[PDB]
Amino acid sequence: EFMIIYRDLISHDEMFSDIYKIREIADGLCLEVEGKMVSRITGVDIVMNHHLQETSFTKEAYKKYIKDYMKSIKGKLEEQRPERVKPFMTGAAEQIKHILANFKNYQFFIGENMNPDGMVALLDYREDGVTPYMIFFKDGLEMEKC
Repeated sequence: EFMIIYRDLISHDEMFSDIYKIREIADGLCLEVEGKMVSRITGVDIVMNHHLQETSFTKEAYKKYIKDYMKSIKGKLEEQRPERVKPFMTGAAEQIKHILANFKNYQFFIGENMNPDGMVALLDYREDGVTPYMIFFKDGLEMEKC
């Protein structure tokens, strides 16, 4: 019955909803959302459905951005879920290293409001080369349900 909407905790933008196959990955740090190409005008269904905007980054610019972004999420956790801080930080350090190491594989998308402090979702494709999937930071999302 219910449908859950995932909103960017910092920018309040709607990021996605549970109408897609969602998997928790990176030991609970991220949510991987699988989508489909929709040519209605080609595009990823997740991006079109939630009005995500594609953006671009130099690696050095992205590196500065996610460290500050993850630290802002750490601040929210210290306030709302203190026990989550340590595993979040350890996982964040590892995931940041992972994203930087595979930096060129991704396309970057932000919420409709395009708040520079908001989350930047990562898009890449499955091995079939046609099935898109997007990565979001679980702790940077708030759930809304109805």
